[PDB]
Amino acid sequence: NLVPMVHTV
Amino acid sequence: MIQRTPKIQVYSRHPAENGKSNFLNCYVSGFHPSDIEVDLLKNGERIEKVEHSDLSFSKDWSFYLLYYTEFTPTEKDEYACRVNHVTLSQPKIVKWDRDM
Amino acid sequence: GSHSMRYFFTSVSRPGRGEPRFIAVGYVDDTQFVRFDSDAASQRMEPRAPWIEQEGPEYWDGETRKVKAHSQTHRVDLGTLRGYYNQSEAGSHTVQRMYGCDVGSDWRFLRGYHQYAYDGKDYIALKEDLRSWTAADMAAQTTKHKWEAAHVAEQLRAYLEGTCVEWLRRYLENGKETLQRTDAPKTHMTHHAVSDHEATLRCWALSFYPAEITLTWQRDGEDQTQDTELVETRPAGDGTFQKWVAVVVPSGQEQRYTCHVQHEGLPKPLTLRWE
Repeated sequence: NLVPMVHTV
Repeated sequence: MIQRTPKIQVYSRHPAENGKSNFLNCYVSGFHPSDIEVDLLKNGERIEKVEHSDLSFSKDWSFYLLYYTEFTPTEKDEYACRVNHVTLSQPKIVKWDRDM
Repeated sequence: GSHSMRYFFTSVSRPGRGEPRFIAVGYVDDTQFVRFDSDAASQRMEPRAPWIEQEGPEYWDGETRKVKAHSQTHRVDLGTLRGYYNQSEAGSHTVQRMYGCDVGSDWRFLRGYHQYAYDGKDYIALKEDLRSWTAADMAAQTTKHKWEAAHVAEQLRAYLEGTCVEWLRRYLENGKETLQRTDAPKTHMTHHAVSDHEATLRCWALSFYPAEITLTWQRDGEDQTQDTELVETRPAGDGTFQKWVAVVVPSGQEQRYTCHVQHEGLPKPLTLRWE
């Protein structure tokens, strides 16, 4: 189950 | 941007026996960047029906792939893996050695 | 024994036209269970192990939405990083991300990870305490400040200690027939004469799962590493792994040499000899 959001660098 | 050259192993999926259906593998690993050309050869000729795994990488960020095709070994047929990568000036060929 | 869930993501920019090539793969231990490939026609997260096909259409919708979101973040990142590093639009560049969780034999959380690389080098990584960041250089330091302001570590900690471990447990249970089974190495030794005075013994381990294994040689009961060759563990292609280790010995002295095999599937380590 993937993390529900990533954040841009 | 020091690029990393692929390690290569060529080998069979199951114990190789003449007349018995099997898979021929070429495992390339430790390379960067990800673009790479891998051919499996039968008597020096490119085998057309070859699949590969989905690109992944190890802890040090270097990539690995498995290339593979069904084959029925015989006593006479010679098999090999031919690899090109930006780090290689000429294609690298590694022969399958079933005596290993 | 111990278990893990890990996701690996690679985006490679395509100079000249269009979006990057994005490939995502998910693993439980040494078993791939899902993939997404932007070049593939479905544009869906796809199953890669039968036990994940148990999940319903909603799962596939959700994982597809998230993975596409991951892809877009990487797309934007490639441009931001080109700016941070003052690079041209001409060359291809790569971002890689890996995250996941480890649990022990009791399936309780042991540790979590979230690491990010640009062009194959460390960029930024969550530290072991899941509370702060290791930034390799000034560009990554700028990212660190951004991620501190956005409380990204806190969000990741919750996912890693919570959701990650919860769904790992789920997958372990649904895939128990294979995921909780160990496959002990099938071992044999081969022999080759190099010359009249030198021979090679090769100790083989085949058909094992999980991938972790140790193969060693002893001479007269003492560890022997000189004149040995130990190949990288390699996938068989059927979900199992293979490895070997070889030693060069004086012809006629083979009997002094023993191979020792340790693996989770072996209640006690195994010994092989040539004779």
